[PDB]
Amino acid sequence: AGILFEDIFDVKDIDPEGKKFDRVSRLHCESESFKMDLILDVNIQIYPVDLGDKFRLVIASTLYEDGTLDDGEYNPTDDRPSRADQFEYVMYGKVYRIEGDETSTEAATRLSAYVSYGGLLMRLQGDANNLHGFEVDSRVYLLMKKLA
Amino acid sequence: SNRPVMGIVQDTLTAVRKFTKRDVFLERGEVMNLLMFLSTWDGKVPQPAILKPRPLWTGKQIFSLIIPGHINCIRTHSTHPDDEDSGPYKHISPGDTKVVVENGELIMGILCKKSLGTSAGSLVHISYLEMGHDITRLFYSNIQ
Amino acid sequence: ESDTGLWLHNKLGATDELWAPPSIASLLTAAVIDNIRLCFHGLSSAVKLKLLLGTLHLPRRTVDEMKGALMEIIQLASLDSDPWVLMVADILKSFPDTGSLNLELEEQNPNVQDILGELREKVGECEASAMLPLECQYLNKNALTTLAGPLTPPVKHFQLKRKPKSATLRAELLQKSTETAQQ
Amino acid sequence: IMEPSIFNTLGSPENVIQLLSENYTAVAQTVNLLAEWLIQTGPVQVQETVENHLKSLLIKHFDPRKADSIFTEEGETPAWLEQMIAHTTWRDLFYKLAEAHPDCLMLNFTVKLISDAGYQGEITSVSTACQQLEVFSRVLRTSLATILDGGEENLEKNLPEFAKMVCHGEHTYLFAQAMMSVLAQEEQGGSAVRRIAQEVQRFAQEKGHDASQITLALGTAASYPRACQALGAMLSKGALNPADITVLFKMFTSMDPPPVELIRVPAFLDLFMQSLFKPGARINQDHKHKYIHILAYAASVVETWKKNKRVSINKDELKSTSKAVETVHNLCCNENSELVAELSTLYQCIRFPVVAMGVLKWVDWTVSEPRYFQLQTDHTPVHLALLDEISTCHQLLHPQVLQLLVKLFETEHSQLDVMEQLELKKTLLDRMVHLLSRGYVLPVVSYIRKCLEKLDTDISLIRYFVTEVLDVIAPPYTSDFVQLFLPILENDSIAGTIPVTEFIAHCKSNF
Amino acid sequence: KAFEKKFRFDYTNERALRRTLQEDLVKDVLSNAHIQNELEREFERMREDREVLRVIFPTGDSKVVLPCNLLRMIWNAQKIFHINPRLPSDLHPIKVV
Repeated sequence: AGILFEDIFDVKDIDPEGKKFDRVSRLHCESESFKMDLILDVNIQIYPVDLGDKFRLVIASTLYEDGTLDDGEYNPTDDRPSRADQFEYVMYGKVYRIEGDETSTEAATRLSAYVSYGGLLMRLQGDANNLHGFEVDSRVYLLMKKLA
Repeated sequence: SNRPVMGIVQDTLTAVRKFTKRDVFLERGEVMNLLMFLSTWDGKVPQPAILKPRPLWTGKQIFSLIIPGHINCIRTHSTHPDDEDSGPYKHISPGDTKVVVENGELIMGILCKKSLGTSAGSLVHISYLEMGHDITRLFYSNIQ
Repeated sequence: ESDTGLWLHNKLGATDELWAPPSIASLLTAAVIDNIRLCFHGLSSAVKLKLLLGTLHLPRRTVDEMKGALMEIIQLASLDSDPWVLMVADILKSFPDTGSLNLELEEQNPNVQDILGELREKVGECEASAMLPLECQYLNKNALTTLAGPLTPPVKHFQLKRKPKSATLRAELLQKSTETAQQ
Repeated sequence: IMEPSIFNTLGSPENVIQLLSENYTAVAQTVNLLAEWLIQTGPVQVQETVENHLKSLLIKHFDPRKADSIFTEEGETPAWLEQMIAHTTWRDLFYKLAEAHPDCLMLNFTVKLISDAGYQGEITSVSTACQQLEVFSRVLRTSLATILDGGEENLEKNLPEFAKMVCHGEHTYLFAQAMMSVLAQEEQGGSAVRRIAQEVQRFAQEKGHDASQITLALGTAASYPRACQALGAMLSKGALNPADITVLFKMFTSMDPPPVELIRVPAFLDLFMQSLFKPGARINQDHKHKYIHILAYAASVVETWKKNKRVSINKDELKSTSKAVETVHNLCCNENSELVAELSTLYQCIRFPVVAMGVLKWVDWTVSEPRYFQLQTDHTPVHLALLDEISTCHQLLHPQVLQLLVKLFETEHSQLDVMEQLELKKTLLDRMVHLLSRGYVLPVVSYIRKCLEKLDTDISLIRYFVTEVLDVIAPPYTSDFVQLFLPILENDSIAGTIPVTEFIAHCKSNF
Repeated sequence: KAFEKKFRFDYTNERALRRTLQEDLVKDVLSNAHIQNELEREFERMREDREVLRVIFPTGDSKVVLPCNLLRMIWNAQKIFHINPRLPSDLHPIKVV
């Protein structure tokens, strides 16, 4: 169904180094289902994220449920449904670097997925299997909804 | 000195530094207005950086549209800390001070004289080296 | 906790590090440790060690009012099979009571008795010749002498024919200090 | 081959020709022949290079694979491995072979037997010791005995190999903070081992290791909820929050003394050192009075610990140390010059020990700041004369004085002129020779020996050092001191350039 | 040590070489004595180049002015052909030589 990653995340940090940008705050979030660290840069100015918020993060290559690929072009008048309908913060970008703890002769078990959303960066570290769908130079959609 | 003799200057340079900041978010109509000052535009509006709640594009997307083809660059912004490249967040900049252009797309970084001026290895230099001279002429005009 | 065993197997099952994270305190709430009552034996040695070592970080007031559950958890650890877990359990058997640990091993691990024994006279033979605690650096002469005995003076490696040049400049800063203070 | 040759009473025909190749022919005959021939050619090195040739070929074997399924090993492998471990290169090799494939029943089962069979000091046991209880306790006994007889200098050498073993996990740390605490609680030499314990705790503090939760419960300081809860936030956060200082102030002042060792923790007093003696620390009047009271209380009172009762208190020396700390606080925070005018009382405060490391840290945060020597104009800066007085009055700070002073000596001040750079180095050497007269002999000369024989520092500074030393000292001399000093003058890069005759006359008599 | 570690191809570690190459290329590299000899000869040639460079630049500055920017060219080749750095490659080292 085009979903590369799904988790429920809790955030306990808001710009630990300091307020670098007025409209964007870095989000050091921690998963609650698996062992997974998320660094995220969101537009607080339109989607305010407070400390200790519960939000369901989904990474999907296509917003469309049927799985047909997206052309990377804006089409607001689209008639098909999307996974963006149920979630209240959707943002699109590409992944520019995958890193891991691989040695010369052992596989990476702790992968890192650096994903950029028009300059809004997101790093996603953690186990390799849940990150195994991410591949470099692939467009993905960051889907988020705030839980209670 | 095997470096470009001409580069982005004054108003355009300050405004492109203010433009490529991570906090710059453009409304739809503003994106429409800016997109048509591109002579090399393919006519396909890019997917917004933020889809919901409101469609917002970033200045990095628009400058990725300006940058021609698939030139690749890494440049260091003037306000870049030296110790950033040693500790964590080295390749995810908290200050957005590491400029990297991949496949002719500004995936991150804020642009200044070090990446658009006369210095060797800048974006205009590699654009000239990899894409002839007319493409770089269009690059200059589109930036301005 | 979707499933408690699997959730702790992800959080504390990292074989790379046997450290305990600073976020362990939010993980170790009463609602979490209460659920570990049913499923604790099936858990691995590393997660058991990291969980028991996480008891230290919790403060006194959040532990002593609910000491019974911790007493049961360490009792369940007293029947374990990993000797590291067994010995720390016999050491941590009096942690949630008041924090005054057992601080002695005379009931488990018979081989460490000779470890204690062989050092027990060697420490006496080299009492003050080994080293002096860092706390006594700050303490006054009467307090150091009462605490750990009088100081060991330097060995006279050599005699001296005349005083070094520091004496003259120290006298010069004293006389300068007094004139500038009076002026 | 040796085995695949005549399998039956012939047995393949091709293998019978293979038998002619090795058997008891050249493969065996010439082995003894060339073993005596390479010996006769020159030679004990022959058997060593032979063993090296075997050892290189040994490493290819797949030991962790085949050894797991047996599960028995015929009773600790008596046929071949038990005689093997008595060999030096083999027993050393086994440690290397274990590191390739950890987490195996066979390897961790076998290593428990060799540790007590002659390999008491298990070298390169950073990770292997952590897995096994017996080996860890044995090497801990060796480590504690080695540090106990090593004296003072070996602490620098004993720290990295020993304390790094507890970095893999905390379970290897609290146990490594248990038995020696029992040794420390006894009156028979209980100070030195608690000293190395606090040293390990401080290394833990500078390696990010969490030692703030275990050392408080280990010194039975957990008997009171308020004291433990107060100190926990201070050591975990790493700052002087006012609430914990206020409760401690109103607690210890009452007639109910806490254990004295909890307020004497070196990490806590070093935290006070950093918080207070910094020039840029601004505190209000009341909290400053409470801070100086806590330091004075932590450095004045004599207490008799009878494990259930204690009746002892001193107030006057607390007041005197409070005055000294307060006055030095005023000098440190005011910063303005009138600095020279304040030495009338500052040396009086130097006589107190608790102030000595305070001004030492203040000097460290002053001189390490660049351009300070460029801004200074005196032949000898006042701060270094303060360290001279610190060296004179006390001797416990001498390792710390030397560490700061060599930190200054190795420093390059590029902004300064080259000749003033040399005169600054000569000033630091003047502090070296001053400290040499105050009993700190062997570490300083060891630093000089390292700086000359190994490093490529300027030879003029070494020459100035030797000239000042020879002109300040007189015989008699100890054999270790002449053993250390004599190779300096024998280097011949110094001797031909200028006491020397007296020293060479006396040294030959000495040895 | 660093130059040898970063520039000498090792054909003796089957595991890591199988990690970075397709299995047929692994078999071809391991079986051939000729290929291994050519790779070692290339390494010795670049060692000679290294000592020549050390002669030319006694000051240890590696910054030189040369026509073709090889690092950016390799990056362009990676990006154009959608090279996956995680997967093993299909490139024969002797083809590179």
